[PDB]
Amino acid sequence: CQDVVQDVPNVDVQMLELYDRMSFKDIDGGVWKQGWNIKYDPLKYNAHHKLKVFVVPHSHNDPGWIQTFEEYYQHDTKHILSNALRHLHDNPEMKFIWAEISYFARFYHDLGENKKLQMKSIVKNGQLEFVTGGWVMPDEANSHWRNVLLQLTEGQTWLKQFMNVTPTASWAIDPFGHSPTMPYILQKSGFKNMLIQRTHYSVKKELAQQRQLEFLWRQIWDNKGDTALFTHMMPFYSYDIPHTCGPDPKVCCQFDFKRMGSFGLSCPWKVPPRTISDQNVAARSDLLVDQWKKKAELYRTNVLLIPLGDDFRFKQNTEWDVQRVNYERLFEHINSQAHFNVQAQFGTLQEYFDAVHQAERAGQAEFPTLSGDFFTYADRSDNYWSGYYTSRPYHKRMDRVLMHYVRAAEMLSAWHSWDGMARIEERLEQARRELSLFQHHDGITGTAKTHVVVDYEQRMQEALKACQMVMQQSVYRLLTKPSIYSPDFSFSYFTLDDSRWPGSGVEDSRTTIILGEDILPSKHVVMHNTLPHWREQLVDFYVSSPFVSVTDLANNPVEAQVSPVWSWHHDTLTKTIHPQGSTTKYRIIFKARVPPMGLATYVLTISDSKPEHTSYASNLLLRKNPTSLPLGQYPEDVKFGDPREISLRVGNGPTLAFSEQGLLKSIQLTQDSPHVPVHFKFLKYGVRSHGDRSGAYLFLPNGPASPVELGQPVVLVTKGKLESSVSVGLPSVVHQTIMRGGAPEIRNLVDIGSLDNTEIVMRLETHIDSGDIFYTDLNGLQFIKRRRLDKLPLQANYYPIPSGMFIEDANTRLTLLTGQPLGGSSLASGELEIMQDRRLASDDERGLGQGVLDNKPVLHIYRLVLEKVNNCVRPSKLHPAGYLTSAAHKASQSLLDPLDKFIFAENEWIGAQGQFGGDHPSAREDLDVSVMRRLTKSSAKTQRVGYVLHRTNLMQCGTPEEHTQKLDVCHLLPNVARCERTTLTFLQNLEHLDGMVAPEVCPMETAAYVSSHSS
Ligand SMILES: CN1C(=O)[C@H](O)[C@H](O)[C@H]1CN[C@@H](CO)c1ccccc1
Ligand SMILES: *[C@@H]1O[C@H](CO)[C@@H](O)[C@H](O)[C@H]1NC(C)=O
Ligand SMILES: [Zn+2]
Repeated sequence: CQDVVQDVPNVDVQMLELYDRMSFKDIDGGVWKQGWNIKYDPLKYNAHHKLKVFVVPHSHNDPGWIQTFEEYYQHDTKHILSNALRHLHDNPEMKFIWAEISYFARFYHDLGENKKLQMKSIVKNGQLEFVTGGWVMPDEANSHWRNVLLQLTEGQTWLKQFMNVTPTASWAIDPFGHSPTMPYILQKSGFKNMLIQRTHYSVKKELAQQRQLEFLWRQIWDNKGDTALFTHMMPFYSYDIPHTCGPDPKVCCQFDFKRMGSFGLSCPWKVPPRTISDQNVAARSDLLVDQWKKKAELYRTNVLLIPLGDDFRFKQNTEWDVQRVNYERLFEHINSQAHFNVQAQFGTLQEYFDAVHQAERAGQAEFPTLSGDFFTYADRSDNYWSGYYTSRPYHKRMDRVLMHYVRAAEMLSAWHSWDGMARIEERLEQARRELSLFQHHDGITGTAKTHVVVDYEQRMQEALKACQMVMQQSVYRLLTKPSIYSPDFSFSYFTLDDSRWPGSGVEDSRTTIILGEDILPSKHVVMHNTLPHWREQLVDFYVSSPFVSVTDLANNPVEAQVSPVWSWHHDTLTKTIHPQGSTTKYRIIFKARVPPMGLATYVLTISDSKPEHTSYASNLLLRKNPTSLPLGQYPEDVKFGDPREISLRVGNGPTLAFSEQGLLKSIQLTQDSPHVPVHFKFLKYGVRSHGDRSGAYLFLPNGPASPVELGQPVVLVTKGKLESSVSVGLPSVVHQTIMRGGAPEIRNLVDIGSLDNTEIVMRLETHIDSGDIFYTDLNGLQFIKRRRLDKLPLQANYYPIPSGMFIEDANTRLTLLTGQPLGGSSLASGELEIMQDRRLASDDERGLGQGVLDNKPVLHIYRLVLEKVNNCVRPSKLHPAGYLTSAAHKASQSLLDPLDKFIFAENEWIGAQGQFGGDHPSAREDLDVSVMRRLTKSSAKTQRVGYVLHRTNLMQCGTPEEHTQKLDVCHLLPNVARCERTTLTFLQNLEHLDGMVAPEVCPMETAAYVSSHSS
């Protein structure tokens, strides 16, 4: 195993180092506005060294943006694909690349057999080539790596089955900035090349000057370079035709033959395209070849990529003709005029890469090595695209919830083979596809129109319901005596209970367990643990009486706590935000202990009075002018008092102090230790009143944030033996700090209401001497060092926070883990901040054509981990990575993959069993079974089950935590007959494994295995 901590990789370009050195000056470079006037030696090219030019027709098809997926499919994409089929069939030298398999699958399944066969033939023959082959072309900022893999696998599995192809070149022309998580997954999915486009205009200029636009992109910790993937960065402002032929868009636009008038298009540079004729072809070729030769100067080989396309291009028959015929006339002239020393043709992306590497092998170029990322993107001036790290935060959080329900549903149902009548494969396919669709760079990014956002939400809601149906059928099967098991596949044996989604105060949707002497004495509940290690975790249920006690299925008493059910209401009468307590339902909380990848059953039982093993929380309402708060049968009266500082400690964990406004002020780790200043504060950013306006994409604040005026907010303190909390009703935010004996959990119920042109930020203020350094994660996969740069505007120092961020000095670290991707930064030493929501009246001129005024209440969740790190083995000051501790990693897992909770629906569960998976290996804490997926239907003689295994890297801080069992996924199911290592998409076998044993993976590695079973 490579050491990912102690060896700083030696690379030609390291992006944090490059950032430190660059000036980022935005000067007018001429026709290439963000570059310089390119010059070339006309004599570079000659009879023995020609420029080989590949013109690659393409059509960027967004799976939802201004229209829904289906509206675009009906109005544009079905015609593009239909006419591609006809035009490529009829013109054998014409070529076309296709990226978005969600659309291609929608189209293909509507084709007659005659046309399916024509389509297979133009793919087989190389005229139509798929690039990447994902369901979509995903966002790279907000997306979790698990879901990037999911959507890649969904599209590539479809391509292998129906088109018999697996792309090895990736095409990512539109995500707003780019992440090294992409080459990481792609290189472990068989890819050999990838292309990116949207990177900061200063980076394009800098890399172009050094001919470093093509590079071997390796991970920031990778000393050897085995993760490296060849990458092509496009050099110019856009992937459209004006910005892809060469440096001067006034010239390139004359070669977009759709822009002549009848198509309702024109050239902003005021010179139209002209049809190519025998009389003008020489002149036109001399303009175009000059553009090509200038572009060629920015790259190292004599092979040149010229994309030819734009959004939803190549629709009309007349458009296919006008592009193809004019380019054929140019190629014929250019290729026949020796003085140009060019050979130009239509080509595919793979053709371009193959020729580049032929040039490399011929010794004509060596490519530089690069590590780091390409955030935060700016396309011009100070227009940094950090706004979309937060836009539509409700769906950003929904993404993480569905991420987990997909994994759990696929896992739970993988243990058995299911009859076709069970509709298990059917429901899982719908769930995977709706989640995969939302990875699109207008989905999770929150940059689609209101009605399109609604479509994605409805689609995800259907996916959640599909997951629940699969999960609960699976649980009933796994925990019922087999000779009693009698499934109705439409029936709800269990309902899922989820405490954090949509969340209290977002949707009243949790069911109460209704118990009573005259109705039902007891109720079975079941917890599922998707992680491959034993887990204890507090779980809570709503119940109809405070007098409930908990047992396991051996009837052992389990300690429980009952609290009230509290909801916060904006009282239009008193103009206050204050809590109301239920008089009919209560919360019961207890510790569930669940096997690795397993299930555990508990029983809740009512009695007429306080049970022995159930305690009751006290509740203290702090506000001047209190009124009574009756709580039904709840046995402890609520106490009242004026606002005041408070301190709490659960178990033997940290002691937290709060301000009289209910916000954290300090954490004391142990009985002896200092009360370390850790202050939560809410602030607001506004919008500029002159110049460019913030919108869905751009963050353009009118200065540093200003404190939210809090007034005298109402504070609720609930204190229990198992769980305590402080909750406060702030303007736009009900802010809750929850304590269960370790790192606190923070929940924010965020309702920005009608505050237009406002972004609400949550900031932490500490005395950690972090300087200008902070750490943020990429796609939930790795933590990258950031350096705050005062030479850049505030918005440029915002980065994606897809799952976590931290600051540290020599002794102390604070980590904030998230349950949803949001934007954030560290704008001064000792600070962390993370945006909660943003409501923007204006459009930001990127094509969306609206502000963001469709906000809705969202429950954001966090864990907050303050730790001593002076004893940890940390990377050197020059290493570009950072690593979590054990506690912070577990805290992240608690947010993203909690225990699932199931309530038995019927009155009696005959044949119920107490546990499943007690004999599953409890793997080392840095290892996860990220994916468990049965890959065969029940008719297959040889069953196959796929696993994706991910090992993270946790700091060594002198806490052994030792003795664990080896996890061999190939023996999780009986009668194993074969075990293979595969690509992460399961589509290619890489290694046949001795003794049918899957080896565990190295830190920061991810592997896939498929076990085969003869049963
Ligand atoms: C920023 N964008 C998005 O959010 C979409 O994904 C779209 O493809 C892309 C914009 N494409 C450009 C054209 O190349 C465009 C710009 C304005 C209006 C229409 C399209
Ligand atoms: C699938 O593709 C491979 C590529 O080499 C080929 O050998 C095989 O015959 C193809 N299967 C078909 C044509 O169905
Ligand atoms: Zn796009």
